[PDB]
Amino acid sequence: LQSDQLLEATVGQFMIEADKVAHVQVGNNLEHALLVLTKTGYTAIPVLDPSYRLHGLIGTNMIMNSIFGLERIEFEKLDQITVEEVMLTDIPRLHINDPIMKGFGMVINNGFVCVENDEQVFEGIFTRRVVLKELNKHIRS
Amino acid sequence: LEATVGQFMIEADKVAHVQVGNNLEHALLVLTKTGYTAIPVLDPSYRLHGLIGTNMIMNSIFGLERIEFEKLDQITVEEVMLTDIPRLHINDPIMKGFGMVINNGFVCVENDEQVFEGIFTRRVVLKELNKHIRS
Ligand SMILES: Nc1ncnc2c1ncn2[C@@H]1O[C@@H]2COP(=O)(O)O[C@H]3[C@@H](O)[C@H](n4cnc5c(N)ncnc54)O[C@@H]3COP(=O)(O)O[C@H]2[C@H]1O
Ligand SMILES: Nc1ncnc2c1ncn2[C@@H]1O[C@@H]2COP(=O)(O)O[C@H]3[C@@H](O)[C@H](n4cnc5c(N)ncnc54)O[C@@H]3COP(=O)(O)O[C@H]2[C@H]1O
Ligand SMILES: [Ca+2]
Ligand SMILES: [Cl-]
Repeated sequence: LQSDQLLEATVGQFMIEADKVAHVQVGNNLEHALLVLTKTGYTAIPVLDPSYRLHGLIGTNMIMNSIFGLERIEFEKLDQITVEEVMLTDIPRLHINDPIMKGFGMVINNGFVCVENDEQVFEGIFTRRVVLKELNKHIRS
Repeated sequence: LEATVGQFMIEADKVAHVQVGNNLEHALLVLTKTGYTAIPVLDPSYRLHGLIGTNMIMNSIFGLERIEFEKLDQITVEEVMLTDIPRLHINDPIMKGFGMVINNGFVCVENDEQVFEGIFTRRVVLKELNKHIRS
């Protein structure tokens, strides 16, 4: 894309596709979510329902806050609590056809924003890195 | 583009941090309570030694058979922290910091004496970029 086209593009053209996005499900326990976060190295990831609709975000700091006990880390709670009981549900959302400038504005306060289609099926994520890489390339010109 | 990193950075007195010698249980508590996913590690002379984050700490105790949470207070931050990190000076042009936050959520700023001065964050960059293109 040329500079005069970039600001005319859509969020979907620059999102990380869902098949490359690490995620978990509302009904998984915190142990599984902590495993996925730790093994993928991401600090927060999408939470989907069984029909692939976005319901929230789950991150390592959220999980640790739920098991940090008075005197010890209550690791047994990882198997006893589900991610939907701990996940953040007030998250921003983008549509695949949203103008890219909307996404540029939404990553000011968010490291990534989830993207969905007309039927609320999860389509991928719109990340700061992709924005910064692209804007750098074009500013430099 | 005529601006400097020091003009837009988050000043050090606003920055959450831990110190060399603190253990990982303390660092993990600070990360969890402040909500930040990675923060600087300083020494008593306020010099920057590295960055510590929640993912690093988890990976240091996540075993094949169990998560060894009970070892957190036996490991120091310097045994786990990331040390191969970019650095900026307060007088660096903003476009230099812009390039460094492509691969880093934040980049530490220090003076010519190696004293920590603040952090240059993606949010500050994105705020300014949004202003320039929206004009
Ligand atoms: N494996 C890796 N290789 C190279 N660089 C890496 C990396 N993991 C993290 N980074 C760098 O660290 C930044 C922050 O990652 P974090 O996990 O806190 O925060 C991430 C994470 O919460 C989420 N994310 C990114 N890619 C993801 C994926 N494939 N699946 C699930 N979540 C993802 O979006 C946030 C922003 O990601 P963004 O790429 O803008 O920014 C990333 C990236 O620049
Ligand atoms: N209390 C809060 N209030 C409002 N928004 C919040 C927030 N905590 C996090 N965020 C939002 O989440 C983004 C990523 O935070 P994270 O902790 O993964 O990654 C952060 C954290 O690693 C570090 N950081 C930012 N501010 C810090 C501070 N005052 N002290 C220590 N580290 C800081 O710099 C990274 C990039 O931060 P940036 O501000 O660009 O981007 C932040 C910010 O937009
Ligand atoms: Ca909201
Ligand atoms: Cl970030």
